[PDB]
Amino acid sequence: HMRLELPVIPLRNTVILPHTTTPVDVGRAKSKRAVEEAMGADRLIFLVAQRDPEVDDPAPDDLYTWGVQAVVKQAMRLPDGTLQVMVEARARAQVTDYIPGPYLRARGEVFSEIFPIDEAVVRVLVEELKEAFEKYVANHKSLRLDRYQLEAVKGTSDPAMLADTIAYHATWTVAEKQEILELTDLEARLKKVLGLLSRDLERFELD
Amino acid sequence: HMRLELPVIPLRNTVILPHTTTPVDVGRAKSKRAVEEAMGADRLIFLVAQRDPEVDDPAPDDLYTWGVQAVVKQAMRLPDGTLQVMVEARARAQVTDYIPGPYLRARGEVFSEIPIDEAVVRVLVEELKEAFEKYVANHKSLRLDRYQLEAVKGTSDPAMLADTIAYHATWTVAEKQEILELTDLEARLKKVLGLLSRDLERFELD
Repeated sequence: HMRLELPVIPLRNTVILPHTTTPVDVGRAKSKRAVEEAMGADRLIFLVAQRDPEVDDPAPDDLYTWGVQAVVKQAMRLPDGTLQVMVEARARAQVTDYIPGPYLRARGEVFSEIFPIDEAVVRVLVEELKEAFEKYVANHKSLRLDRYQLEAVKGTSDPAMLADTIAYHATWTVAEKQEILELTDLEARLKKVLGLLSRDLERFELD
Repeated sequence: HMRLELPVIPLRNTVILPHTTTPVDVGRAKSKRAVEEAMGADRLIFLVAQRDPEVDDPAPDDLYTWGVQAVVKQAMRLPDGTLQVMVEARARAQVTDYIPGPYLRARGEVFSEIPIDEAVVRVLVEELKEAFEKYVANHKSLRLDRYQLEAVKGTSDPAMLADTIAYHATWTVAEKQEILELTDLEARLKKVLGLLSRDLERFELD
C-alpha cells in the first residue's frame, strides 16, 4: 500500500490490468509529456482508461477513477510521430487527486492484493477459469493470442494474476474490463471473469 | 442507386445509421477539411466507422467498407478548435475506391431501401416494438427521451424501425456495423431482435 504522485496517461479504448507488460502507442502531446516526466524521474506512471474513446483531451471527469500503477521500461519512435512505450502494470490504483498543470498528473493510492480466507472456493474458481478460458480461446473467432501467452495462463496458479491476465486477453469492452479492475474482492473478481467467459461461450455455441 | 465521389469522415467509435440526425464532433484536421469541402459544395459527405477507435490517421484498411451518405446541416466552431457538425444520414453507402489526396475522399455506391415477405416482416416489427420497450425498461444505462420512444412505437416502416433501435441501443461499433451491412430487410430485423433478446436475458440475469 503506497501513495504516489505520478503523471497520468489516458487510454482511449484500452484497460491495462496488473501483471501485464504491453506496448502502448502514445500519440497525444500531453500523454507524451507525461511519459517524459516518468522517464526523467522514477519511471512510475498512472494509466487510466477514458470513459469515452472519442474524447480528445480528457479532463478528470472524462476518466475512470481506478487505473494501474505502471513502470515505463522503454520508449521507441515509429514512422509516425507517436511513441510506442512498453509499460509494466504493477498494481491497481485509485487515481483521485488531479493537479493543475500542462498535462495530467495526480496523486493516487496503490493497493495490495488481499487473499481471501475462503481459499477453497478460490482454488475451485481457478480451475474453472482455466477450463473456461481454454474453451473461450478454442471457440473465439477474432481473438489474437500467441501459444506462449496461452501456456502462461494455463501455468499461472495465482488467482489474482489469472483473472487479470484473462481479462486483458479477452475481447471485452472497456466498461467490462474496468469492472474487473475495480473488484478488489478476489472471489468476486474471479466470478465476474468466469461469468463473462461463460456468457461469451454461450453466445459462441449458438452458431 | 448511384455512385458518388464525396469526402469521407472517419468515426472513431460511432456507427451512423440512416434516418438519424446526430451531432458529430470533428477534431482532426483531415476530418475538418473534409467537412468544409462538403459545406462549400452540395453538403454531401460519407461517414464511415473506424475498425479501431485508437487509430489517429486511418487508412482505407482502417475503415469499414460500409458507411452512410449524409447531409451536413450545420457546423459549430467550438472554443477548443473543434468542429461540432450536425449531420443527417439518409442512406447506406458502400464506400469502396478511395482517391489520392490530402484527406479522405472516395467513390461509393448509395443504396435506397427496398418490404419483402410482408407476413414475416410484420411479425418481426411487432416483436421488435415489444422487445425494445422492455429493453428500454430493463437496461440501466440508457438515455431515451419520451418523444423518441413514442416515435419508435408509432413507426410502421420496418427499415426506419430497425435503424432507429440500433441507433439508440448501446451496442458496439462491430455490432451496429453489422446492422448497417445487412441490406436485406428481414435479415436486418432478425439481427436487431436477436441482439435485443440477447440483452434482455442478461439484464434479468441480475
